[PDB]
Amino acid sequence: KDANASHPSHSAIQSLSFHPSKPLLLTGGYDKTLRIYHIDGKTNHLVTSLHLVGSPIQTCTFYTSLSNQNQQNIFTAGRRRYMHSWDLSLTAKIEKFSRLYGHESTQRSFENFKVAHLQNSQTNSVHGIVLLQGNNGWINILHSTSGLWLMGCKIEGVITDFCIDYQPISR
Amino acid sequence: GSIKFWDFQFATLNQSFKAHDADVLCLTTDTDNNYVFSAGVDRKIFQFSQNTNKSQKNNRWVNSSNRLLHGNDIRAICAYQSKGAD
Amino acid sequence: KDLLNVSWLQNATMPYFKNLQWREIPNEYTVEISLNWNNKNKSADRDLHG
Amino acid sequence: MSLWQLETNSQQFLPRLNGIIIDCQVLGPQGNYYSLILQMTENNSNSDYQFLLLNASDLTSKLS
Amino acid sequence: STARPRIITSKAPLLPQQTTPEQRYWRQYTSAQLVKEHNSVTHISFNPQHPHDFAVTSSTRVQIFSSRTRQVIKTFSRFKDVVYSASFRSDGKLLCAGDATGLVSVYDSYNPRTILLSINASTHPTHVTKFHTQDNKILATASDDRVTRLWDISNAYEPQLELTGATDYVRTLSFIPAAPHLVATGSYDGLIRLYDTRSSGSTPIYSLNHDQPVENVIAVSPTQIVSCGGNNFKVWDLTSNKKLYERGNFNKAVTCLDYVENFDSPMQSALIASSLDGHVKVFDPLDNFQVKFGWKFSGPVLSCAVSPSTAQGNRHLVAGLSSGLLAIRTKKKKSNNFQRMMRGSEYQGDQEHIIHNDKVRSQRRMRAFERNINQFKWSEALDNAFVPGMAKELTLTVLQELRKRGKVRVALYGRDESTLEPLLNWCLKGIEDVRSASIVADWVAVVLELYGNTLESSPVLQELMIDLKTKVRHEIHKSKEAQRIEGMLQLLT
RNA sequence: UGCGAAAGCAGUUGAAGACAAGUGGCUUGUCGUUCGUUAAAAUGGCCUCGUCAAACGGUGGUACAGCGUGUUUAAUUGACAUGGGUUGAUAACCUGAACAGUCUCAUCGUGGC
Repeated sequence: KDANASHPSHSAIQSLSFHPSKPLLLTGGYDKTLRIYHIDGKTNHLVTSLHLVGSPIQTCTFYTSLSNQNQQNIFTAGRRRYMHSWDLSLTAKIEKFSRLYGHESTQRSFENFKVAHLQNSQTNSVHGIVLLQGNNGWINILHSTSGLWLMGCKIEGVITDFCIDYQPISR
Repeated sequence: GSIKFWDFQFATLNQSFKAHDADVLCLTTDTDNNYVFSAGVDRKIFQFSQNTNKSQKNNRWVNSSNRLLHGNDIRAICAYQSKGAD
Repeated sequence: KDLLNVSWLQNATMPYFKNLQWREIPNEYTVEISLNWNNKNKSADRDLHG
Repeated sequence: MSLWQLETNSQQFLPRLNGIIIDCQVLGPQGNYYSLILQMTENNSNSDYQFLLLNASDLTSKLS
Repeated sequence: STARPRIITSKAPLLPQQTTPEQRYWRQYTSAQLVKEHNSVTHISFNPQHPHDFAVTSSTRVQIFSSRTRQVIKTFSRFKDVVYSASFRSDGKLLCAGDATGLVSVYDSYNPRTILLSINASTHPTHVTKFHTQDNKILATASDDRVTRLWDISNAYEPQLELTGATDYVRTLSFIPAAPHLVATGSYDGLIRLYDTRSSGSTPIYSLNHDQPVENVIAVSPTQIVSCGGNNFKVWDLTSNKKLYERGNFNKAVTCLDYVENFDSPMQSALIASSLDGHVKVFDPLDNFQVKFGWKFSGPVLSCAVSPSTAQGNRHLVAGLSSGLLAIRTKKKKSNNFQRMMRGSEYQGDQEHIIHNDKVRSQRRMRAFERNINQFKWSEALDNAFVPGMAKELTLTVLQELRKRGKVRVALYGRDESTLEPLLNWCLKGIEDVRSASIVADWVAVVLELYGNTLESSPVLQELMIDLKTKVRHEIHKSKEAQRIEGMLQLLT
């Protein structure tokens, strides 16, 4: 059965992500709402649905940390200078990231982000990073809980896309 | 006003500092490249340092200091460093 | 005896329950539940004016 | 309250905090809260401190 | 953390004769049109139903003007003598005009060529003709025969009722706006008679003694009616037969009245009055018929009207003068593929469980002095004060913000001759006003405290200081003589 | 500092010790030192979260100014893909899934654009 057949979408579905563990599918598009569907075979029902006014969304991602695997954030963003982060609690507590900590000129839209894991490499402490693709060649990497700008990576040309690879080292 | 440091192989930026308020006309370095001094039309001389062992093993310049000594501009800067002259 | 526990699903698959004294309710009884339909997301760390 | 990015020496500010900051510190395991003590020194007749933590994400006063 | 408080514009204690909401609303009736008529404009009525046209009765023609172009759309010229009254029916479908030969002729409106019926009333001139306001098929015509007549417009041969009883020159009718059996007529002997039409009709049920010869009687409530005649107008409760207000705020005789209800206004009701000396005034029936605004015109104003209660467009006040001209013052009022790609941008969360809203409201744009005070550019804020296009309260509020906030001296430190002349050249103008002169005093005192040597060097601000000295001399003569007047009426307590 | 009224009316400003500089002393100046008295400066300034346009309601002085229209005594709607790239010493141009249900376009014909 078509997953959003239970509750129709009012726009083109711009991004789409499953949960890492739960049977949940998050859809979202330019009608500035994001919907979670409990999927199964027969009856894909709608878990919950949050309409962010004035903020059409273009990328929406389930993040789930590696330390305790108990956070379950949803990071979502469109052609805006902010990016929302909903903390899943089953009212809804969402926060807004809107500060590039000195780097606002090189990041004028939070559209193309990706969420990934990062290790401290002096402790064995991981934390999530969001990675924003900016204007010149810039990728602005920032913390997924505090929003602090961690580092930036500039390529030479027109940055078009990027991806995240991981490689294990030891135990 | 920005001062950028670029890895030569891979031809790509390592770190950018937003140091001056207007153009950076002239910049220079010492012998062992523990410091980079820089100056321009906003008439301050900035010093970017990499002298710490952690700075040298991490290749991380820091924006160490900044002095206001000139009256109008700085169009030329140079450095000499010897046993009895630095 | 005198106690009736009904079940439904509040979100998509999570069961919610309700106890009822079924002997003293009327015949055509319509249980009312509070369920999110258009409610403005009132954050606890912010007043209503944003 | 300023927070200095020590890589590029870049400040991020939070400017009108109804008291002077006499103590500030990061708090969480990932550093998601800042706790502050604000001394509120418009009255000179008493030392009246406001305790204000705030989440580091959007810099909003969670639990003043 | 908060948002930054806006710079509050310095408001002083209010002076007398402030701008009331009533006079702000009635003062935005502007862009006057003066149309020269062939003779004195005696009557003017408005279309009720699409309340957007008005008929002006000049001599021997009646012109319907439109309320969007203010030109004559249509005109009625086939009268033999002076046409006197011209009013629209309550459905706005046809137009009656009483004529100086006692021939009421009713055409249909918006068609001057089809005269629908010509009631031959009295041989005397018929001076007022109006349809019923409740009923549609009865027309009340009073004439210089001292008798009004109610005509059924089906049987237009004999009048269906003949309201006599008045001793001299009945010039006005009116109908009472809830009881449709009740006709109040007004004559040049005073004595508003009023008649129940189910009775005989040759005797009024009572009579209201306006002492002056009345010129008009209108009905405001279903209960109270207003009669103008002579220098005043009086209002009469009709359930109790009794006068309860009288306003005599004119010099000459009040010629006409009309009344507005429920229209878009601070005033919930408005009676305006036109009075043969140039003045038309508006009185508010809710606070005891007090006058709120007025217009003065270039001659004796003979008749006036406003747009009716449901005008929904360009709103008009018209006044026709005895000079033979007409004055109107109005207040006015990408691809289908791309849209299918960008479909959802107008949804606003209807079927959605939670609806989050944290888009902050966009506030008013900051002026340059306010953003410079924000950016702590205090000398630049003083410079932004003394540009030419700045309001006087805005220059005052940035002076007061720099005075309270930081330092006059900081704002004045790096100056010289060419950059102080704006400040002192404004201080010449600001020393006259009461609200500015304290701030002007301490700013001039500080600038002569810390620029006493530039006083010696530059001669072209010495003369500015001398002009400032004579200004403070004039102002101190004024502030002394005000204290003398204060004492000389303290003596009279 | 005390009494006061918002004016004013009475009182001042010592000692010890340590350290620094200058020329063991002498001079000068300090004190995260004590006892007694009611007693200007290190170039170093305040965050993002959406602008623009047009109204409307009160408030001051109707073009001027200001506050508000999320609920209020009252009173608001609308545009824009809130990006990227090239010049530009703000704009123009290019660009992202940007023609096409009232189907759009091409080409060959037929009849009268």
